[PDB]
Amino acid sequence: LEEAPWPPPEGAFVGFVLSRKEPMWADLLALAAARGGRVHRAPEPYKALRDLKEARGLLAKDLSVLALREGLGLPPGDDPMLLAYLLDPSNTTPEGVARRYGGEWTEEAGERAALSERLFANLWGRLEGEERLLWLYREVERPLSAVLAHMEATGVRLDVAYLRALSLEVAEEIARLEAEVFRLAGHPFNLNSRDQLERVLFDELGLPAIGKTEKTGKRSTSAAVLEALREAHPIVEKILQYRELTKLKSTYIDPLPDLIHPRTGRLHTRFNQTATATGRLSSSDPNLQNIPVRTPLGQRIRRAFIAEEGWLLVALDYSQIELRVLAHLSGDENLIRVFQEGRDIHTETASWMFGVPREAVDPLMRRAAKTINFGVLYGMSAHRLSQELAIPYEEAQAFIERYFQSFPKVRAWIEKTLEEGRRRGYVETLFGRRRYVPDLEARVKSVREAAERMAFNMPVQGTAADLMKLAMVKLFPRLEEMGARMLLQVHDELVLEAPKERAEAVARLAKEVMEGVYPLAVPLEVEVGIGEDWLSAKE
DNA sequence: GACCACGGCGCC
DNA sequence: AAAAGGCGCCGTGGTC
Ligand SMILES: C#Cc1ccc(C#Cc2cn([C@H]3C[C@H](O)[C@@H](COP(=O)(O)OP(=O)(O)OP(=O)(O)O)O3)c(=O)[nH]c2=O)cc1
Ligand SMILES: [Mg+2]
Ligand SMILES: [Mg+2]
Ligand SMILES: [Mg+2]
Repeated sequence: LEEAPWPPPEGAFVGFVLSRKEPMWADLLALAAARGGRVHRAPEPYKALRDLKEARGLLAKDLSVLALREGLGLPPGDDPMLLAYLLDPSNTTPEGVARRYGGEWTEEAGERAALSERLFANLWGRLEGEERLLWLYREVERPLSAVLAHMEATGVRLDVAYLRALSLEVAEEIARLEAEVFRLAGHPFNLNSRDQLERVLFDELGLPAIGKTEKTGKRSTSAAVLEALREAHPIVEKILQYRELTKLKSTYIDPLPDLIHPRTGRLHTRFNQTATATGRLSSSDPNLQNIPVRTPLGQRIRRAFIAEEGWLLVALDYSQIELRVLAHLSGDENLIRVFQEGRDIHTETASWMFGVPREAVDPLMRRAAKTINFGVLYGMSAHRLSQELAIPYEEAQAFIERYFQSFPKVRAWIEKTLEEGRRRGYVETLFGRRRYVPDLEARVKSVREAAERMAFNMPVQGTAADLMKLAMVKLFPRLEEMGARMLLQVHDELVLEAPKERAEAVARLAKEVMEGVYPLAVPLEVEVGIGEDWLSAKE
């Protein structure tokens, strides 16, 4: 390429180098742009940012996030990563995409700029003819990246002093548990070490081993194994409680408070847009899509996520979402009838599980049933079901049989989906998002059958993902106009932040936009709650 | 210090 | 553990 002076022309492709991967924390080391066999390198990267109309290139969102941090409204535009991911969602890294589509991901801004332009040309040409993938790029993914940038740069408030106080309390409980565990073992050991614990449990206490680990074939000490051993020795229960507290303390209570950004006073995750096989987003550094909620200590941690003073959080969550999608994809009359009648599959399974009438099902009962409902849908074995519910094997077998016989077309849809996946080599969502599954043709049954479960799940989980993404795209401009904020997406859930005076109107609006995102053969319902913290905002 | 495979486990 | 699918992070034991 030929060196030309900064600034580049309009529509040029950017390349930039960060001191670290997280845009909210990085120093902008270098910045460059490329167009028309020219490369323009910027003397002063930060000042050079004021010269761009949009971030166009590999990882566009990240530079946009950094620009937003510095008070610059630089929106992300075309990004070759998005094109590659739509062509084949195994395209997840710039290193991989470069190797596959025509260059090398280096550590130099100018080469990265030239690389962005080359890759965009090639990938765009491969997208020609693919009208449905084109529709997803222009109407969903590309504008979505703008929305995600604003979400990352805005972040979410955390009650730091609360978490610190909670730490000290949980530290003391952990000490009680480990001390009791050592007493029962007769000696101390590293309780955090599953190799040491296995020896204690199965060699010293002579407990029966239940299962083996995958790669190394050791005797498993997982929660499920321990659960099976709960009656066998008093140490087991203590170990389960220890596992829960230390998981929560080391993963959330201790690290979160140290991640508060000095400028914003808030927590800033990254919303990774090309990271899953199904079209879901992922969240990292920190992951805020896996904040605890299910156990009492977990709920206490979730409370730490709060609104700015004078504002309220609004949480909206699609009802039974993948079941609704499955009703649309499969066309099962019975399943459609369920939703047109306003019924609840989770609640109904809960009624069976606990042996109570539908009217007498508490939220806890309904929620334990959700894990059962999807486990079965996506292929859980009778054996596992019987062990999870502590019922006889043949009772678990019966539940699974009735489950599919009551929704007769679901199995037909699965069979069609797999058949089509064998011929084409890929499966797709309602909007044409593809996932390649070559192992549908594998000659080893266990491999083929795992491939099959991956394959028929993808259209369902992926269609739900498409709907959520499209809804964020439609919702975002409305919120800006109302002076409200989009903070987090947790798969089928959105968390917003609204001025207290408008929290209610924002809630109503958001609900309507999400339920009407894309009319199906069944209604989409959204549960919405409002509160001063994340826990109270989901009731 | 930084990486890794692994088992394990938090959320959807 | 197990014929659920999809993620990212943690500590240990280990290397470099
Ligand atoms: C307390 C509690 C609690 C919270 C969440 C779950 C869960 C879940 C799962 C969700 N999913 C998919 C299908 C779900 O429809 C989708 C969204 O999860 P989620 O919002 O929790 O459930 P869903 O929408 O079906 O019902 P909802 O309670 O009406 O929201 O993610 C799974 O594939 N497997 C699961 O185990 C289980 C218990
Ligand atoms: Mg839901
Ligand atoms: Mg949800
Ligand atoms: Mg170490």
